[PDB]
Parts: sequence; C-alpha cells; structure tokens
Amino acid sequence: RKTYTLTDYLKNTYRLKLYSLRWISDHEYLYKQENNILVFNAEYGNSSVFLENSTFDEFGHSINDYSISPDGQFILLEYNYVKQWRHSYTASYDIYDLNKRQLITEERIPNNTQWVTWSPVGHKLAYVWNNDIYVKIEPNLPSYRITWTGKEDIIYNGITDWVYEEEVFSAYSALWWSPNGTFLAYAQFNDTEVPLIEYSFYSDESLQYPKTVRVPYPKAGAVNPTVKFFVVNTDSLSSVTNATSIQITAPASMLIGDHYLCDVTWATQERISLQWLRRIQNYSVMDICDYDESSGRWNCLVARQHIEMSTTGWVGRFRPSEPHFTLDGNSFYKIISNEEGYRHICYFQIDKKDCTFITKGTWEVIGIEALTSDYLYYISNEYKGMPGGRNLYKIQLSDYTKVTCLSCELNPERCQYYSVSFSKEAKYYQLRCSGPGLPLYTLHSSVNDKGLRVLEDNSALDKMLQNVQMPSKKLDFIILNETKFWYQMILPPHFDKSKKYPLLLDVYAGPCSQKADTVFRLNWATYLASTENIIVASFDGRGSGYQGDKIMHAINRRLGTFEVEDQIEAARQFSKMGFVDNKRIAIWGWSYGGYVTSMVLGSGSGVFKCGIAVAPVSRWEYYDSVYTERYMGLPTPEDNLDHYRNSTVMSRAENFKQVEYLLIHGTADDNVHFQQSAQISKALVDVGVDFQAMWYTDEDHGIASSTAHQHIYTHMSHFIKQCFSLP
Amino acid sequence: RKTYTLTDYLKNTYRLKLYSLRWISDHEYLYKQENNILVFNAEYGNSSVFLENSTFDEFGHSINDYSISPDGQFILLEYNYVKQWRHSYTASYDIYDLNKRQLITEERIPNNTQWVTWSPVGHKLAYVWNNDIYVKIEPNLPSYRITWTGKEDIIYNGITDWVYEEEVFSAYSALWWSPNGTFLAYAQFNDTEVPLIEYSFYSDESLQYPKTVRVPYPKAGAVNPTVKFFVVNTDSLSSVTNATSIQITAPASMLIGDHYLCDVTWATQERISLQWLRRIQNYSVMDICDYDESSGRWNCLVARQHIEMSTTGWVGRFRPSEPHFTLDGNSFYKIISNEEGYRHICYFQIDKKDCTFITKGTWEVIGIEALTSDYLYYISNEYKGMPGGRNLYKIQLSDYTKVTCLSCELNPERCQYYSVSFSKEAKYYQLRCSGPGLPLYTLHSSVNDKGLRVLEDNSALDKMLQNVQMPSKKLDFIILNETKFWYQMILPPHFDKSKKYPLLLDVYAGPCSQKADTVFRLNWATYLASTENIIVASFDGRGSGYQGDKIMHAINRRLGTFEVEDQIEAARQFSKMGFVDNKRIAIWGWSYGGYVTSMVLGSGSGVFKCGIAVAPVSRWEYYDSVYTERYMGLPTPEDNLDHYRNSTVMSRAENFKQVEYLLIHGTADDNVHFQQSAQISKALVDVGVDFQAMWYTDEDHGIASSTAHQHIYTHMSHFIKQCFSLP
Amino acid sequence: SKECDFTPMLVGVPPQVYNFKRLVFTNCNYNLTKLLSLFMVNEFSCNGISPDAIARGCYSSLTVDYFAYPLSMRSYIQPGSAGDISLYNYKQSFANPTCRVLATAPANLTLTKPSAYGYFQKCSRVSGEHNSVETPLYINPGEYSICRSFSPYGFSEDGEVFRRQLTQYEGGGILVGVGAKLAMTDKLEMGFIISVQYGTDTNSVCPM
Amino acid sequence: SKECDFTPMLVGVPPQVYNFKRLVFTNCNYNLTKLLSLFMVNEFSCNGISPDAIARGCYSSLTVDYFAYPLSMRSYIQPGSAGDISLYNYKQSFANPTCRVLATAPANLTLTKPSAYGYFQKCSRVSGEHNSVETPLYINPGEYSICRSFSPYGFSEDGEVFRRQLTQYEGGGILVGVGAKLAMTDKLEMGFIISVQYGTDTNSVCPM
Ligand SMILES: *[C@@H]1O[C@H](CO)[C@@H](O[C@@H]2O[C@H](CO)[C@@H](O[C@@H]3O[C@H](CO[C@H]4O[C@H](CO[C@H]5O[C@H](CO)[C@@H](O)[C@H](O)[C@@H]5O)[C@@H](O)[C@H](O)[C@@H]4O)[C@@H](O)[C@H](O[C@H]4O[C@H](CO)[C@@H](O)[C@H](O)[C@@H]4O[C@H]4O[C@H](CO)[C@@H](O)[C@H](O)[C@@H]4O[C@H]4O[C@H](CO)[C@@H](O)[C@H](O)[C@@H]4O)[C@@H]3O)[C@H](O)[C@H]2NC(C)=O)[C@H](O)[C@H]1NC(C)=O
Ligand SMILES: *[C@@H]1O[C@H](CO)[C@@H](O[C@@H]2O[C@H](CO)[C@@H](O[C@@H]3O[C@H](CO[C@H]4O[C@H](CO)[C@@H](O)[C@H](O)[C@@H]4O)[C@@H](O)[C@H](O[C@H]4O[C@H](CO)[C@@H](O)[C@H](O)[C@@H]4O)[C@@H]3O)[C@H](O)[C@H]2NC(C)=O)[C@H](O)[C@H]1NC(C)=O
Ligand SMILES: *[C@@H]1O[C@H](CO)[C@@H](O)[C@H](O)[C@H]1NC(C)=O
Repeated sequence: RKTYTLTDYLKNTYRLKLYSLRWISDHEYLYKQENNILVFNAEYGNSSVFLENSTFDEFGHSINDYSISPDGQFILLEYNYVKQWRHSYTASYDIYDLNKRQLITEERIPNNTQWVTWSPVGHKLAYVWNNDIYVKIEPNLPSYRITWTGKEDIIYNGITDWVYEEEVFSAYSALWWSPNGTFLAYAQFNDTEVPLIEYSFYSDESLQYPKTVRVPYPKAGAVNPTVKFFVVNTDSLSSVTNATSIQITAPASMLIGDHYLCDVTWATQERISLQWLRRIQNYSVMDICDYDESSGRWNCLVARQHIEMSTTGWVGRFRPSEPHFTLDGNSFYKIISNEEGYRHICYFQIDKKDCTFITKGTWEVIGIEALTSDYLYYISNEYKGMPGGRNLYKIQLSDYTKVTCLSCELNPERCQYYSVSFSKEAKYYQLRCSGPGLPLYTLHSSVNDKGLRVLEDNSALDKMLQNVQMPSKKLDFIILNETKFWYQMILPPHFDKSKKYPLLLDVYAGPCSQKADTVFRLNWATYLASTENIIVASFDGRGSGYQGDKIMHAINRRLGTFEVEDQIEAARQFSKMGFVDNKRIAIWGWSYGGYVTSMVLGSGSGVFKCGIAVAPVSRWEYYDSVYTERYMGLPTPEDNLDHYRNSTVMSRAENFKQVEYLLIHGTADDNVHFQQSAQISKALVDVGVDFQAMWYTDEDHGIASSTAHQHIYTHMSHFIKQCFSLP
Repeated sequence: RKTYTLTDYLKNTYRLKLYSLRWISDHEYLYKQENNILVFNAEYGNSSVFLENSTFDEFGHSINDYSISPDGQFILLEYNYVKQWRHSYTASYDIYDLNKRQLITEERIPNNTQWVTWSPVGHKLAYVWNNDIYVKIEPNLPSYRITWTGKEDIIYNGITDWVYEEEVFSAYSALWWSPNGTFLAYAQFNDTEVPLIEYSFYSDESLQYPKTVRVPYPKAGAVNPTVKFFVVNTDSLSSVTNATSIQITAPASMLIGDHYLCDVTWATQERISLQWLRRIQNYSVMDICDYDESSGRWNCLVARQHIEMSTTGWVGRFRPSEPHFTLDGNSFYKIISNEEGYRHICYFQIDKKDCTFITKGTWEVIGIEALTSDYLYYISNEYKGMPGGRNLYKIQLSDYTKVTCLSCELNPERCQYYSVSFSKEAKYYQLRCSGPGLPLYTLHSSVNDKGLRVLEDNSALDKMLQNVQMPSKKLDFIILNETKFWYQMILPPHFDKSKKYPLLLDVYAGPCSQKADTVFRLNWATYLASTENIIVASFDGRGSGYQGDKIMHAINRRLGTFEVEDQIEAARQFSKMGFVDNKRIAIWGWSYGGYVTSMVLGSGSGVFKCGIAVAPVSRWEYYDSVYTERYMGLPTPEDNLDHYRNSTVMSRAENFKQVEYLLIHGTADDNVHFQQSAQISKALVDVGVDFQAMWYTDEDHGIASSTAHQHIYTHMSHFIKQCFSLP
Repeated sequence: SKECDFTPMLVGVPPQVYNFKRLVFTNCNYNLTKLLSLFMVNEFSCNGISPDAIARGCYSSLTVDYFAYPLSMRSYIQPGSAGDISLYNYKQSFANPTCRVLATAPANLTLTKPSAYGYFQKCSRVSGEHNSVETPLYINPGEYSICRSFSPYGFSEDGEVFRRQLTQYEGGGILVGVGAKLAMTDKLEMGFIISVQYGTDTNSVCPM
Repeated sequence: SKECDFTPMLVGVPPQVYNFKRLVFTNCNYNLTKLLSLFMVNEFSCNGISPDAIARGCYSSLTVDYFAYPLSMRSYIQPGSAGDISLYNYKQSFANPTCRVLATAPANLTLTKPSAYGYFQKCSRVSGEHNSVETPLYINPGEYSICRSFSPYGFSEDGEVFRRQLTQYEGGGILVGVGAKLAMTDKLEMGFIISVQYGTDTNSVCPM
C-alpha cells in the first residue's frame, strides 16, 4: 500500500465532497449539481430542476458566480472577477430574467462594481461603484444614486477600507438591508489622514517599470480611519431630486475619542441595533434606534444603550458578539463573558440594564444559530468537556434547565465537530460534521429533531483511502499549574511508541486561536506523517480561546510572552513522553505562528534544532492598529510602548546562532508587509547569523497562487528533511 | 602551516600596502603617513612635513577627506559624508587657512554640498548645491551663483544625473575648469521626462512605514535625459548683476536626434574639445571651440569637426577615448581603432581630416599617460604578446619607429601589470606593479628612466605569507577556430595534476571585460583554493576587450549568445584537461556574470552541476539605456526587439530543473534593480523549479556594508561546499 | 424721543440660530411696519398677540431675537415642534406675548450672507466611572445652548464633532456636540422672534 | 493723393526679427517725421543718405522692414557686425540707400508686446552618407532665413532645437535650427530699416 505523498496533497488527488445549499424557504433549498441547479423538497426529498446551466452557453463570458433573487424571478451573473484583498474584489454583472428567460440589457450594472446585493426579499438591488452606492428597484430601470461623496482611497460609501474589511467586519460590504427591504443602512469610511503602506509590484515580464502600490493602512498607533453611519429610505426614492440619507450618530460615550463601528443588526422593520467600540477595545456600547415616522429621523434612546466592557482584557473574542433579537425586537439574546470568565448566552431587554444568563458552566457557547419563540438553538463545546469539539444544542425558553443535544450521540465516534444550517423558519436543519471522521452532511426536521436522510457521507473518499497508509490523530491534554492545556498529534501509520520519532511543532498561538480540535484534515501534516514519519503536533496554551477568559486574556498587553513559553513547554512535555527524538524537534508557523516560531527560535531554549517562519510579524508596531491595539494597547510611553519594544523578533537575533532558520515572505503582502521579514533578515545579518530566505514575487499573505503554493510546500519539505537527515 | 581561510579574507588579516601620492610640482609630491602629510623631494628623497593632523584635533568632526589647494595656501576639509550612488555623495565642507593657521568662518560653504573642486591653479572654488553652481574666488568671500535653474531630480547644473554619472562619465561632477582657471565649463542635464524607478527602503527598526525611493532612470528604449553645455568666465563675475553662461551647442550632425555628451577636454586656455555621441553609439563627433575675444562667445568651426564612427560595433571600449593635445593645441593624440581592428594612437590635426597612426600591431594601447614635446608615454599590452599584462612604453615623436619599454624587464618575473603617475612636467614617474607578484611601487626619473628608489615592496606581507599555504595562478590560453582565447586558474597549494579537483568558474563575460590578467589578488578565490581545494577559473571569450575588435565586437547586438557559449566551452576544455572532476563544476558571477551564470545554467548543457548568481540582469529591457543600447540597439521592431526578447533568463526557466541554483539580490539596488531577480524567481516558480534565494535588505549593487559582505560570502561558501560534498 | 435702533439686525453677517443675538428696547419709539417691509415675510405667526396689534402696542420693554434661518426648516421652529433645533439651538418662549417672523432678505439689503446654515444636532454631557453616562442637554425656552461655544459662527462641514471638558463651575464631565451643516440658499433667509412686556412704565416703548 | 499707409507697423504684435515684414510704398505721399515721432528713437543711423534728407526726398519706391528688436542687442545689427543675428536673422542691404532706426515704443501706442524676443542662434543643413555633413546657412542681405518656418512667432524657451527634412525642391537634407530666447523689457523695443530707390518715376513717393 502507498503513502499519502506530497503530490497527493499538492495535486488534490484525495478530494473531500461537500453539500452546500441555500434555503430559499422554510421547507425548500437549492443545490447545484453538474452545473444544473436543483430545488429540493426538504421534507420528502423529491427535487425538481430550478435552472439548467446550458441556458448561459450563449453568454460569452466565464461566470464566476450566480445569485438568484429572493423572489426567484432573476439571477445575478458575476464575471470578470478581480480579487483585491482577503474579501474584496471587483467584477462585472448581468441580470438575467428567469420568467421571460431573457437577459436584461436596459440600464445595465456598470463594470468594476465593488459590491452587489439583492434586497433580503424581492428583487431590489444595491450596488457600490466608485465608492458610491446605487439602488436599483427594478433590474431594467435606472439606478438611484444614493451617495455623491465616494473617492478613491479616501471616502468609502457602502464598502469597507482595508482595516475595517480585514480586522473588523471580515467582509467588503458596509451595506445592511432592512429585514423587508425598506431601509438601506450603510457605513461611510474616511481614510483622509491614514498613512499609506507602499510596496513594489512587478506584474509580468512585459512591465518594464514596476508598479508601486499604495494602500491606506493604519499601523499600530497611527491615524485611524473615521466612520459614519447612515440610513436611507429606498421606497421614497425620487428621480427628480437627490435622495436623503439620515445619519445615525454614535453615543457620546464614544464620540469623546477614536472609536470603531463593529456590528449592525436589524431588530425589526423599523428598529436597528448598532455596536460601537472604543479604540481602547475594552469598552463597547450598543445603540438601539427606532425610526420616527413623524420626523423621518431615527431615535436612539439613551435609556436603551447597553454597555459591554471587560476588566481583564478586550471585549469579545475578536469583537463584541451579535445580538439575536426576538420577533417583536423588545428583547435579545447575546453571548457575554459571565462573572466566571466563560462566554454564555445572556437575555437582555432593550430598556433594562441587566440581563439573565440562560447557560452557565465551564465551557463556552460558540454561537447562537437559530431562535424560535419556543426554542433557542446554540452551538457549544460542552460535550465530554472538550473545547476542541462543537455540538448543536437547543434550550427551552420556558424552562432554561431543559437543554437537549441534537448532535452529540448521532455518531460520536466519527462525528464530534458540527456546524448547522437551518431553514427560514427553522423547520429543517442540515448538520455538517467536519471531524474527526470523514465529513458527514445530514438533514433533520426540527419539530422532532428526526434524522431525515443522509446527504453526503464521503464514502467515495473512504474507499479510496483504504489503499493508502493514513496517519492517526491523537487529541489529549496536559496539566500545567492545574490547568488543562490541550494538544493534538498527527501520528504516522503503524505508530510504535517504543520508537523515537522526529517532531515538528505546528504553531499559531494567536489570541483566541485553537490549533487542537477534532477536525478532519488532509494537509501538509498528513504528508509529513504518512510519508516522512514525522509527528506533527499543535498546542493550545495561554491566550488560546474557547477555554475561558482566564486562559484567553492571559496574554493581555503581553503578546509574545506566555504563548511563546507555552509552546516551548509543550515541546518539552512531548520530548519527555519518550517516543520523540529530542535531537530533531522543529517548529513552523504562518502569521502569528511565524511570529511565535521566530520568537521561540530566538529564545535560546536549546529545544528546537530548526524552524521555518512564513510571513511573520516581527515588531507589533508594524501591524495594523485594530488588531494589534486590541491586545497591546497604544505604543506610547503612557500606555504600553515598553513591551512594544521588548516584544520584537529583531531583539533576539543573537540567539538564532544556535538554530537553523528559514524565512519566507511574499513581496506583495498587503497584510503582514514584506517590511517585517526584511527587518529580521537585516537583524540576522548585522549579528552575523547565517540562515535561509525565500521571497515569493507578487504574492499576498496567504500564498494562494497555484504555482507558488506548490513551490513553497516543496521548499519547506526539503528544509525539514534536510534538518532531520531524512532520506 | 595554516591555509588562507575565509576569515582571513573577510577580516583582512593579510593586508596589502600602497603608496599613494599627489604630485604638487614637477619634482615634489605629497604622501600621508601616520595621518601627518609629508612633502617629498622627488629627486633626492629628503622629505619635510607639510601638515600634521593634530592641527585638527580642535575641529570636532570626523574628517572623511582633505584637498589642499594647488597653491598650497588652503586645505579643504570634508565631513558628514553621505554616499548617494557609485560616485555621488553629499558632505559638509570647511576651508582651513594654512598660512594664518586658522579656520575660515566668513561665507562658509553650505551643508549638503554635492560637489566641490578647486581651480587647477590657485585657490578658486567651484561647488554645486541644490543642483546649482557657485564660484568662490577667495575662500573668505561671498559666492557668485552661476546657475539659477537647478531642481531636484529634474535639472542638474554642474553634476550628473544617474545614468550620466554611472554609464557615461564614471563621476558625479559635470565641472571642467580652464587649464589656468579662467573659464568654468559645465554640463546641464534635464530629466523632465525620464521615467522613475521605485523601490522600497526600510531604513532601520524604528521607521514604521518604509520609504519609497524614486530615481530618474531611463531603461532600454525609454526617454533619455537631455544635455546642454555652457562656459562661464570666472574672472568677470560681477556681484551687482547675474553672470552670463555662454552656451556651446552640439554639431548639427548630433541635433537631428538623441545624443550624449561623452568627453570634455580643454586644449588651451582659450580652446576646448567636446565629444558628442549619437544615441545609436556607432557615430561620434569631436567639436573644437575657440573663445572669441571680440564677441565673448565660442566659435566651433565645422572644418574642425572630427567624426569617429565604427562599422562593426560601438565607438570606443565603453566611450570614445580622450584626446591628448599638444601645448599649442593645434594637434592631438588619441586612441583609435585602426583599419586592422586594433586600438592604437593616432595623431590628428585640428583642421585636417586624416590622422597618422604612430603605433601598430596585434595589440592595443590601453591609454596615453603623458606627452612632452620630445616623447609620448603610453601603456600597452604588447609585451610577450599577452593581453593580460600592462607595461609602460615611450615613443620618440621625431621617429615613430624608436620605442622604449620602461617597465618590461625591471622585474619581469614578479612584475607584469604596471600603472604610472608622472610629475607635472613628467620629470619623474612612479611605477605601480599590481602583479603577478606582490605589488611594488618605485620612483624613476624620466630624463634617463633611471630607477631612483623603492617606495613600497610589500615585504611586510611577504614575510607574513610565508607561514600560509598560498595558491598559485596559472595564466595561459587555448585556441578555438585558430584564435587565442585566454584564461586563468587559481590552483590550490601542492597542486597535483594527477588528481581530479572540483572547479568553480568565475565569470563576467561583459563586453570589453578581462577576467584573465596577471594581477595579484587576495580574495574569495584564494580561500576556495587554499582552504577548500577548489580550482577557480576565469575565461576571456568573444566580447572580451583588449584582444582586438574582431573579438570584442563579436557580440554586437547579440548579448548573451557567444560569451555564454564560450564560458561553457571553457568548462569543457578544462574538464577534458584531466585534473578536473567533471561531476563538480560550478559557475558564479555578479553583474554581467550573474546574467551569464543564469544563462549558462538555463542552457541545458549539462556541464555545470550548480551555479550562483548575485544581482543579475535577467532581461536587457530592464537595464539602463546608455549601457544596454550601446551593445543591443533599441528594443523596437525596427531595430533589435527580436533578440531583446530571445535573450532573457526567464525564457530558460525550464532548464534550471537540471541544476542547483542560488539567486542573491539587494532590495535597494539602484543599478540592477531587484525587479530583475524578482522576475527570475517568478519564472522559476511558475515552471516548478526549486532553487535557493537570498535578499539583502537595503543593499546596493556591489554589496558594500561590512556585515552583509561577510554574510554573503559566508552563505555562498556554504552553497559551494554543499554542492561539492566538501567537509 | 429716541427711535428704537434696529440697525444691528441689518448689518454684516447675521448670527447662527444656536448663537443668536437679542435687543432689549427700553424707552424708545418704534416703526415695526418699516422693519418688516425691508424684508419679504413668508411667515408672521404670533402667539398671545394679534400680529396686527403688535405694531401698535405700548410696551414696558420689547425684545427681538434675530438669527439666520432657512425657510426650508420652517416646521422645526413652529410652537411645540420636536426637532433638534428646539432641543439644542432655539426654543420660543411663550411666557410673554411673542411673534415669529420668517423672512427672506433682498439683494439690495446691507446684510452679508454667512458661509452656510448650521445647527447642533447633538449636545450631551458625558460623565460616570468610565465616561459611561451620557446626559443630553436640552435648552430652556429662550436660552442658549452650551454647545454654541464650540463653533459660534457656523460649521466647516456637516457632522462636525466637538468635545471639551467642563470646568468645575460648569459641573464636571466632558461636553460633546455634533453639528449639522445645511447648504445656503439664493437669498438670505432670516428669523425674528419679537417679545413684548407690560408693567413698569408700560409706555416706555410706543409706536410712531 | 494716397498717403503712404504706415498702419501695419503700429498694430498688434510686431514680427520677430528673423520673421520680419516689409512694406513697399509705391505711388503715395509720406510724412516720416510723424512716423518717427510716435516712438522715441535711440538710434537713427543712415548709410548712403543723410538722415535729415530721407524725410525730404522723392523715391521711385520706399521700402520699410519692421520687427521687434531689443536695444540690448544694438551692436549686433550695426553694419558689418558678426553676430548670429546677421548670419541667421537679419542683415541690412546697402545696395540702395538705407536708414536704421532703433526705437522704444510708448505705453500709449497701439502695439502689443510679444511674449519675448527671439532669434536663431544656429541654422545649418545636414546631409552626407550618415548625415555627417553639416553646412551652415547664412542669409543674404535683406532676405529671410529658412529657419523662420520652424517657429515664426517666437520661442517658448531658450535653446529650442528644431529639425525637419527638406523637400527635393529645397535640395534634400535635414534642416536643423536652434533658437535663443531673450527676456522682454519694460517698454516695447522695435527696429526699422528704411530703404529707398531712384529711377522709373522718381516722383512716385514724395513727402508732405
Ligand atoms: C527640460 O525638458 C523639458 C522636456 O523636454 C522641457 O519642457 C518642454 O519645453 C517646451 C518649450 O521649451 C514645451 O513646448 C511648448 O509647450 C507649450 C504648451 O505646452 C503645455 O502643454 C503640454 C501638453 O502637451 C501638448 O499641449 C499643448 C497645448 O497647450 C500643445 O500646444 C503642445 O504642443 C503639446 O502638444 C504640457 O505637457 C506642458 O507642461 C505645457 O504646460 C506650447 O504652447 C508650445 O508651442 C508654442 O511654441 C512652439 C515653439 O516655441 C511653436 O511652434 C508653437 O506654435 C507655440 O507657439 C506659440 O506660443 C509660444 C509661447 O509658448 C510663443 O513663443 C509663440 O509666439 C506662439 O504664440 C503665438 O502663436 C500662436 C500659434 O501657435 C498664435 O495663434 C497666438 O496668437 C500667439 O500669438 C511648445 O510646444 C514643452 O511642452 C515642455 N514639455 C514638458 C513636458 O514640460 C523644458 O523646457 C526643459 N527645461 C529646461 C530648463 O531645460
Ligand atoms: C589665463 O588665460 C587667459 C586666456 O585664456 C588670460 O586672459 C587674457 O590675458 C591677456 C593678458 O596677456 C589679456 O590680454 C591683454 O589685454 C589688454 C587690454 O585689456 C582689456 O582691453 C579691453 C579694454 O579696452 C577689454 O575689452 C579687454 O577685455 C581687457 O579687459 C591689452 O592691452 C593687451 O594687448 C597688448 O599686447 C598685444 C600683443 O601681445 C598688443 O597687440 C596690444 O596692442 C597691447 O599692446 C593684452 O592683449 C586678455 O584680455 C585676457 N583675456 C581673457 C579672456 O581673459 C589670463 O591672463 C590667464 N591668467 C593666468 C593667471 O594665467
Ligand atoms: C500719449 O500719452 C501721454 C500721456 O501718458 C500724452 O502726454 C501724449 O500726448 C500721448 N501721445 C499720443 C500720440 O497719444
């Protein structure tokens, strides 16, 4: 039998199967199959065909994506995709009428459109173009221009700037439709005084002089962009005179300094909830605004503000959680850190200060998934006391002591990590089990939690995987200072615990990270174990989330202190287990893992022979404000500058004389700029440390080009095999 | 006994001694010694002290350099040195009165001065500041501003732009004093439409956002800078109204298109010689201009123009040679390529077309060194038919058949490569023998060519070098197509020709290069031979100069064709000699050598196991116009674009699958931009070629920082020892 | 006898609504018909006196508040209106009989138009342990907003946000203000609030 | 009888020296004292006629060349001068009696000042095997430079370099010209060359 080779990983020879579906009603969903979209009946399973892809054999352009309107009368076709950043992109858009079965050619959506989105019901469109918002009631009718102030790299109406896209919203858009599509709420960003990061872009052979890219990017302590919030009535749009956007201001407890907009959640058709966060991200406020029908403006009452602050660290895991309102919108459920330090569901009232925790324990609620009048459906890591798993529970709202697990013991051997997708009334729900076994997608009916049918079971892969020697995943924990710190181990096939294997520490250690979970993965670690007989291990130390705030907030204002030691201790614990060759222990990481990998190698512990760091942070003053300041504060002498200084990789350059180091970075990295690795190589050379480097031309943070992704993992494999004297 | 280790090379433990002197008259010179300047009597040798360095213990700044005025009344002190490019720099300047022994503090020279130079006689000063020229008659008196048009990166009065500094003049200044200091001739450059190269500069850890450097740089075929020439009368400078600069235009045979100014040589106190070169550098014109005393302007007669063009290639070795006028200025000597294809001295008349070659043979005159009314002193590679040597000859002007070698047989074993420095009337001359033996500096008296005394003989090093196993240098030739192509070999100590050594090919192959000479060198090759037992070899194939135009012009409009093959053939010739292990043959180069090294490795010859290329050219459209176009023409479909395309390293990326490759480049390279190596790594990754890279942060073309120079040669040594399985 | 000097209303740049100016006329005689005829009145709304009779009565003291006000925002100044303008900028006092006059000024009038119209759309005070307590600051009728000190003459742009700390005479805390900027118009639009009183020497201010 | 119409000299922007204009006056009567008195003459230099008498004589045909000329460059236009201006721009013809007038124009004169003064400092023709042969092109007295076609009205800057190929009527080759630009002055400075002739109907052009 063969082994899971690197070529298997890099050429995707053992592919997983998914089952992705859009619930279009409470008892139907859409599923694409052989390019022909099918509409399934959720209850029975009989599925007729919605739309056949041969309709667009006439189109003449390659279609990246489609988006059918909520009413099902139109389909939005996407082409000319051009990726900007992690989430942002531009493309051209054609609307195809499904009823007439004709393409619409009157008043076409412009090219280079930045964002498009249907109304949540019906067929209205809101699209952003040249940083300006346009509303299109009927797809064949003229657009109403909402904003006139959009400006390149300066003013963003309806879309995010770089740091809001990446570190706040995790999305390009700043558009939020009203639940029935009457109001269009949007944010405006103003980067007028935000400094630009500048890096060379070499395009192709033909381009004689390189481009210099310039991106508004606030590094730690710099000038942040400023944000405004507006609401426009899309029903009262007039084509004779320009449309009014009513501004909603932030609470005055936020206007006293720099702040962020972090959440926009509509509660009713006339009520919206906004959350604001101080630039010192340990104090946030929710504003609840009702639409005044008699003045046309929005009233946010001060008695309805809701302050969510933290005393041991930052608010939320990465940001304050979203509220799940009731139907009437007079109360809402929201994940809060309780008095014990664990994140659980609280039941606020819009005009009353306190809330009631409806869950409690030594575990965290990961997210609120669905909310009916009788039941609240949530996902938590409670089962078997394992933070590395996920399971779906529902709680009875008439009696908070009655809770039911819906995924725990469906197949507890194979299935321990679940995500869910409910129908529009939560009448049916699809469970997705990501591990430890092969992924398993199933349908259920909420009224009884009856298991209806199996959707995808990956048995096609299962038969393929029989002929290959797969590695196994050990997930366990160790106790340091009477605290359970979790870890995982990819063990080679036919693992013999009397032998001493080389080990390779796969590290991230970012605040609220979790690299020790139950999920099933085919990746570079599988190659290293199955083919190269290397134990790959990950560890969740101080700073890792989902284990309580005592653990997660342990690194507050002290990045690169505890999680760096804890990964070194994990290596010591593994080496003293016995089946690990302590002569050959390595470490590797990518973004915060690259930072920690370098810090560990510069620690002088003598524990690790060699390490490899891709795109690493080197000094926290080089990274963006929203992320770095969340954990580090400001780099001023009054706040935290002393540790900002005493947390640099460059400070440790002397101690790389003991290790073998490989530094890898992309020359077009918009996020962890090439500057960071450039300064490390400078520092190593000044102290006379030999090392190995590799720049990847025109590559971004997570190297995504096909040829470069293959090249990097090939290069890294040679480095590890050289470092272990492997054949 | 020990070997010449890498640490010996990188820490300069075996230093050479020099003997540098300024002839201040025809029978005296200045020599600094223990920081105290001494004035030697050339004839007798008795040397009193000019100036003791403890005078400036009061100064308070570290003095980079000094420059005593021709009359000896003042010394110019240089400090705050800030290097710009190869030659250019800025610094602050103080004038110290030698007679009063006081520092001058009235009307001080400004800071950030770009160029300063005394008048050739007396104590006038001409200095450039903010791209403007200022003349200072008396060091304690106000400056007269000559030019008002200087502008950063746009207009350069009296100084060169980037490409004129580097590829035309090999100097920063565009100032040329009249022989007795009456007239100040200068060039003006205008980069208004020259494209900018832009690259990131990261400075130090402190700098949060990197600088983007922007340098006017015409790549191949781009918009060239435009040049004007002026003369100003420094005696008639008035402080009430602005001074006049009389322009001298180029001949109309040059104004019909783009051109360059390539030489400025004063003939008399009222006559100046200018040389202009067409942008297609196979046609040049010398203009001879007399100063009109009755109109104040300059008359350049058309009957006095002198056309020097080439039919097989470009004019000159890198540029048309300079003329050496007689005292009356009515005739001049100049190195020309004769009808046979060899460069020899021609004797023109200012108003007669033809010239008379006074030397002829199958060798080239390297340069005209001195010219008296009775003798002309030149240096040539004639002796023993060796292009790799240099020797000083004088020719009798009354009989061109009577020629005398003054350096051939002084010590022909130890000394074969000579340079000379004459006194101001050529009454005494200092010979400097750079190899093959230890350098030897001696004095002589021209009237008899009598050897006066030994100046420096490096016997201090000679005794040191006894205790170390030095390698030997074989210099020989091979015949291909009945043409002698020369080569050299650094052979390890105790070399045994019955053993098969690994070889490392040190390659440049640039047009008119010569890597096979007689010179003595302690460098990385000495380490590789003495310590690592590696034969280092260099070869002079087609395109190499000093061997005739048939060889040098063989690569015209075909860069990367013959010199690439010829270096591969040299490796074959060496491997079939027998004492070379053909399993281990490598190649290494730096600027054109880096280009050729990559081309050789992408040639698929199968001859070289591994190669390393620092700062290499990859596509000739990326390099500057003046150099590239000299050899390649323009990259237009009408001229030469087809070969511009078929000469790229990126084109050969497939064939690096057979070799081990190391690519090294500095991130702040102003000359061979990091772009060039960035495109190679791109090409290699797209074709899936594994290789090794190393970027050097904030480093220029010839890596000159102490820590980086040590780091690179350490890294390269590890690469070669890995490639040879060496211990 | 002295004639009531209505000059200050008619010269230069008139004050913004939140930073209005007032004229107490005591012991003078007036011609109000002349005053109103210099403008072109679009609203003349009187509460507690018939608009006809205010030009005729004899008052112990007549007061007039003047400021620049667009006819665009007429409804926000009507008695008992709910706009930001009555919360934060100006509120009509009805303790004494009063008259509201909204008028457009002609081109051949000696008034200079200010850059644009402005008004405060938020004025609240921040205190508490972590500056957690927001306390909106609404104006009493006929008094001035505390926010007018931030930017008396107008707003450079719409949405200007201001803040400063309040001295211990002002009662601690941090004052926060936001300013709305409305674009200006073709002819200057102005607002007048005329209050009258009766009592001590009721004849002090009589017509002509 | 017709009066010699000296208007074209006095209106608009006068021509540059290398691109001058001329007026042949045949069969008219003239008042030259009036003409010269409109300006302020700084030079009145006559060769072959006394300057007094040229205002009085009767000529078969009187010709006048006018152009803009700075008094700064007076010496370059004197008879037999060696400047670029007599090689490439203008050269006085002495075959007929002539008068040179260099004058400054007053502010209250109807002439418009051109942007600056200009003149050609190089005008030569390039031919040969590799465009190797340069042949300077000097003007015959009273004729026009071939370079004037390059830029008739002046020069944008100093040192302007021009080139074009000459049609086979012009005799092949490449024409090359360089232009010097001299900064303009406080009052317009002008140049007049007045030539006269005698012969066929000597009375055609007589004074008033
Ligand atoms: C360093 O190097 C730099 C680059 O090499 C040098 O920069 C160049 O300098 C030259 C002049 O020395 C400039 O040429 C002139 O440009 C004038 C306007 O250019 C502007 O616009 C440019 C855009 O490019 C196009 O657009 C203009 C439209 O306005 C167009 O005309 C032009 O040709 C071009 O196609 C823009 O890039 C520039 O930055 C400028 O802002 C242009 O008007 C000039 O034409 C003049 O001059 C020439 C010769 O002198 C004549 O043949 C023309 O007919 C025209 O002449 C008229 O104007 C002159 C005043 O400028 C007068 O002398 C004349 O009397 C005449 O006026 C009469 O004539 C009219 C008919 O033409 C009549 O109708 C009127 O009634 C008037 O009475 C000329 O092309 C370059 O543009 C400039 N390039 C750059 C990039 O800057 C720089 O000089 C060097 N510096 C140093 C210190 O060495
Ligand atoms: C560096 O080299 C330059 C030349 O490149 C020398 O400069 C010339 O120096 C000579 C001195 O030998 C000067 O010539 C002399 O000029 C005298 C007149 O001076 C002024 O004349 C008029 C005023 O009417 C001005 O226009 C003019 O510019 C001068 O300012 C003459 O009287 C001299 O001529 C005498 O001798 C000749 C024979 O030799 C006779 O035929 C005459 O009739 C007369 O008797 C003499 O010609 C010359 O003007 C300078 N020219 C320039 C351009 O500088 C420097 O002297 C030299 N310096 C050093 C230190 O070496
Ligand atoms: C020109 O104007 C001046 C006043 O500036 C006047 O004295 C003179 O007479 C006028 N001459 C002509 C011809 O208008």
